[PDB]
Amino acid sequence: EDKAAVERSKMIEKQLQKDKQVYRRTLRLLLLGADNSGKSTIVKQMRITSGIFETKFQVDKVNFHMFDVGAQRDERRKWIQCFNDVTAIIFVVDSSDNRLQEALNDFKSIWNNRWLRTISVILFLNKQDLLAEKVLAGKSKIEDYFPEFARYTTPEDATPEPGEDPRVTRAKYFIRKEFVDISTASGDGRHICYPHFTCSVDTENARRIFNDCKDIILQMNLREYNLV
Amino acid sequence: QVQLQESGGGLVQPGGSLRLSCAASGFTFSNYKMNWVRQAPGKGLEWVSDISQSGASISYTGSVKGRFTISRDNAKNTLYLQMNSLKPEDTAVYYCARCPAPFTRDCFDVTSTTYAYRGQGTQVTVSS
Amino acid sequence: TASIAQARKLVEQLKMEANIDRIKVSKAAADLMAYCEAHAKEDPLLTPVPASENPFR
Amino acid sequence: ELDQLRQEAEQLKNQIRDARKACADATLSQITNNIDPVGRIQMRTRRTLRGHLAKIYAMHWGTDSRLLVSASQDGKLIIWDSYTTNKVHAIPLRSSWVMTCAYAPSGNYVACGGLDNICSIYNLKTREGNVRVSRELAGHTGYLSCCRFLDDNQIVTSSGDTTCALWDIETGQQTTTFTGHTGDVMSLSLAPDTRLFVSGACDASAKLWDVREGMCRQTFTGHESDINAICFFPNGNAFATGSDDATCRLFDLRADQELMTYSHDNIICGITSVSFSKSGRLLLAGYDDFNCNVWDALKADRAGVLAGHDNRVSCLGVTDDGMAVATGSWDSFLKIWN
Amino acid sequence: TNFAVLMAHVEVKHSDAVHDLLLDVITWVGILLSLVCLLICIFTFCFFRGLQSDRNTIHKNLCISLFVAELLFLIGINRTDQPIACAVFAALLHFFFLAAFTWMFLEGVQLYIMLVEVFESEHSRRKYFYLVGYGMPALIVAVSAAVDYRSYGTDKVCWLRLDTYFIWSFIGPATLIIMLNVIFLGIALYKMFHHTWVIGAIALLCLLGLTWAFGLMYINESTVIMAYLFTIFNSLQGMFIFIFHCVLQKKVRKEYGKCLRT
Repeated sequence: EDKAAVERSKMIEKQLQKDKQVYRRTLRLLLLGADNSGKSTIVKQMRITSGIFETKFQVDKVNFHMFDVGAQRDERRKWIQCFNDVTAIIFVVDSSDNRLQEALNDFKSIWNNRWLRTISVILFLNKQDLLAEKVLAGKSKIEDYFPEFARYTTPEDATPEPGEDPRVTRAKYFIRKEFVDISTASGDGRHICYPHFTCSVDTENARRIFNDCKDIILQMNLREYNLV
Repeated sequence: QVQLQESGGGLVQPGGSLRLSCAASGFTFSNYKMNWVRQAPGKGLEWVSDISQSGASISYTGSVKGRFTISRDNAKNTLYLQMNSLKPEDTAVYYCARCPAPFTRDCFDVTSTTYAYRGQGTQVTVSS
Repeated sequence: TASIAQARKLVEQLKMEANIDRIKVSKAAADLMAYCEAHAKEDPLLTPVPASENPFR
Repeated sequence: ELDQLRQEAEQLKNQIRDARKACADATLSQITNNIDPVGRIQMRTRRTLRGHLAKIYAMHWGTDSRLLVSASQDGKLIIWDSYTTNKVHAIPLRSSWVMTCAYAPSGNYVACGGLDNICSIYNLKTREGNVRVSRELAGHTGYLSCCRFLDDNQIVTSSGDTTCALWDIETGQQTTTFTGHTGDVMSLSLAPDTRLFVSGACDASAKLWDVREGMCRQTFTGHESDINAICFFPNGNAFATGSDDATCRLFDLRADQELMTYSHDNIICGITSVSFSKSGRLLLAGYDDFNCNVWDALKADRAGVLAGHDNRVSCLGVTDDGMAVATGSWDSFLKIWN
Repeated sequence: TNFAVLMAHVEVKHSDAVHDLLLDVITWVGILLSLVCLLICIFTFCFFRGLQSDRNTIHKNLCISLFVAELLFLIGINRTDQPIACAVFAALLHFFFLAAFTWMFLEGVQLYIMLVEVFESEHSRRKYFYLVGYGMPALIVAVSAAVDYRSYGTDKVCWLRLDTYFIWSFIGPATLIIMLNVIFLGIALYKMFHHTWVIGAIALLCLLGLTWAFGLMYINESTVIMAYLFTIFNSLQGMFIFIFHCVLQKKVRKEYGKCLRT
C-alpha cells in the first residue's frame, strides 16, 4: 500500500508549495514601548487573558502584520528571542521630561543583545506638543537632569521648521543626539537606527514604516552582490 | 545559591561622606557586569552607575556626575561606592545588581517582580 | 501583610524540607553504575547492531 | 516581626547546609577510576527531512518509534513517517508563535501551545478522516513552555507565571495547581511511572512534585544562572540539567544534592536541549555554537561531536527502542542519526 | 578561422604576417582551458541544494549553452568538404550562441528587479524565464531558415555567409543585447554612490557579456590589436565565471568545505 502513501505525500507537498509562496512575501514587525507612551493610539491610528495581539494593514498592495504583547510579566529576556527574524522593531518614546533615563537604558540594552544585533530599529519620539508647551512655559528646567545642556548649541547646519522658537529646537535635537550617540557608539555598520518626530494626531506613519523597510531590503540585497 | 550583602550607610548630615561596600558569594566574580540601584520613598526602582568586567568602562547617571565613585575589587570579591557632598534627595535604600548572564554586555535587571540575583539593601539617611 | 505571609510560607517550607531521611552518595553512585552495566547489551547507539536488522539501513 | 522570620530562615538554611555537608564522603570521580572509556563515538546522518519554512522549536517521538511530530514558527505542525520520509499529516494553527508540542501515547491526539496562553488538543483518527480541533484549554496568565500527556484524559502544563497545572480534558477545567517557584518555569519532565515530575524554573533552582496531592517534596540549587532543559534518567532516580552559564549537572533525589558537573575551559555558550540514552551512558546536549555534544555521563569527559547544522540547535530526541536520534535546529532542517 | 570569425562583418580581412599562427594557438589554448571550468560550474549549480534560486537557474543555463556552443565550434568548424554535412552545423551553432546571449540578457533583467522593484512579487516567473530563454532563439532560427536556408555554409568555413547580409542575423540581436546590459550596470553603480567594491564590479563584467563588443570594430590592418583583445578575453569567459562565482564566494566555498569534510 505504498502507492496511496506516496499520493498523500504529493498532495501535501502541493499544499506546502502554495503556503510557502504566500508566506514569502509578508513582512513582520514588532512594537515596543512603555506604558506612559502612546503606542495604543498608533495601533488605532493605522488603517488598511490573550497573550499576544495582532493587527494587519496593507500599503501599496504589500501586506504588513504587526504584533503587540499583552498579558505577560515584566521580565523580557526569554520571549524576546522569538523575534530574531522579523523585519523591524518599532520603538516608541515619551519625550516629555523624569523617566527618559529608563528609555535610554532600555534602548541601549535592546541595541547590544546578541540575538538582535542584525535587526533594525525605527525610533518614534512621540509626545511633541506636550514637550513644546512644557519647555516654552519654563516651570521645569532640563538642566537639572542633564548637565550637558549647559553648553550645547544648535549645529550651524540645522534645518528648523518655520514658525518655531529656537529653544524647543535645541531641546528636541539634544534629546535626539543622546539616542544617536548611544546608537553609533558601537560603530559596526550592520544595522541602522531611524529617528522621527510624531504627535498624538497624525496620519503619516504607514508611509514611514514602508520607506524604512524598503531601505532595509535594499541594503540586504546589496550585500548579496558583495557590492556595498 | 547566589548571595549579595551590603554594608555601610546610616545617618549623615548634608554635605557629608560615606562609603558603601558590598560582598558577594556563590559565583565567579570577574565574568559579570555590575550595577547600582536605589529606591526613595514613594518611588520605583532607579539606576545610578555601572562597571564592566575589567573596570575599564564606567557609566553614571547625570545626577551623580562629579560626586560618586565606583570600584571593583576582584581579589576580595567586593563592589565599592564612594559618596560625597550629599543632598537630602539621596535618602534611600540601596542595592547592588548582577547581570543575568556571563560574557555579555546587556542588562534586564530593574524588574519589580522579584529579579532573582539582587540584594537586600542598606539605608542612607541625610538630615540636620 | 504580604511580606509576613511570604516569610511564613518560606519558613514552613524550609521546616518541612529539613526532616527528610537521606542516604550516602556512594550508594547512589553504586546504583547508577549497576544500572549502566545492566542494560549495556541493548544500547545500539553505544553498541552498533548489524546492517540487516537495522530499520534505517 | 520580619527580623525574627528572617533569622529563623537563616538558621534553617544553616542546619540544611550542615546536614548536607555531613554526607559527602566519596566523590563520583574517585569511585569511578576503573571504568573503561567509551572511546570515540562517530555518528553519521541517515536521513534529512525537509519541508519547513522557518525555525523549528519542538519535536516529540511516537510510541512505536516510527512516527514523529514537528512544530515551526510559521504556523505548521507536521506528522512524518521516518522510515520512508513520507508526509502523513500537515496541520495549520491559529497562531504562528508556537513553543511546544506533544504526541499522545495512544497515538490518537496531539497538543500544542505558545504565546497565546492556551493549550490546543487535536484529534487524529475520526470517521471522516479529517483532523479537527477537539479542545482549547485556557486559564494560564503567562506563556506556556512545555506540555506532556499522562493518558487520553489528563494533561500537565507549565507556564511563565511561575506555575504548573494539571488539567482534565473532557470537562475542560483545571484540577490542580502547583505554585512555589520565583521566576519563569522553563521545563518539566515526567517519571516513567507517572506519579512524580520535576521542573526547572529560571532562578537556579529545581523542584520535584507529587501529582495526586499538590505539594512540593524537595528542591535543589547550585547553578549560577537560568535553567533551560531537564529530563529524567531511565530508572526515575536522577535527572540532568543544563543552564545558560555553560555548564551541565546531575542531580539525585535521595542523597538530595549534586553529583557530577560537565564543563570545559573553552565552552562559553549555554545549553539548549538535553536528553539521555537508553542505558543512561550517553548524555546528549545541544549548544548555541551550532553543534551537539555527546558526553560520557559517568566520566565527565567528552566522547563525541555532531557538527552538521548551520544555526542554533533547539530540539533533540531519542527513540523508545534506542535506534535513532533526531535533532532540529534554527535552519529549518531536521536530521536523523544512527 | 581563429575565433573572431563569429564577430566579423568585413570580409576583406587578409593578412601579410605570421599573425594567424599566434591567433590560432591562443584560441585553442583558451577554449580548452574552458570546458573544464564550465563542467565544474554546472555540477556545482545542479547538485547543491542550498543554492537553489532564480539567479542560480540563469547561471546554470548560461553555462550549459556556452558548453554546447564551444564544443560544436571545436569539433566542426573546418569541414567545408561535405556539401550537406555541415550545412547543419551552422544552424546548431547559431541557435546555441543565441541562447547564451539571451541568458546574458536575463542576468541584467534580474539585476533590475532586486534594486529598483525591491519587494517580492505575487507569482513565480520561472516558466517565463524558460520560455524567453529558449523561445527567441528557436523563433529566430526558424524564421531565418524560412527566409533563406541555402546560406548555411561558406567556402573557407561553414558558418553564416557574408556576400549576402545573412551574418547580421547573429550580429544584429547580440549587439542590441549589450546596448541594454550596460544600462542596467550603470543603475547598480548609481545606487552605490547614492545609498552607501572593485572585485564585485569586475565580477559583474563577465556574466554581462560586455567584452564581446571589441570584435565589432575590426576592419583593416593597424587595428589588429582589437582582435587580440577579443580572442584573449572572450575565449576565457569560463575561467572568469569559475573564478568569480565558484572560488571567491563565501557560500559556494563553504558548501564545498561541507561536502568535502564528510
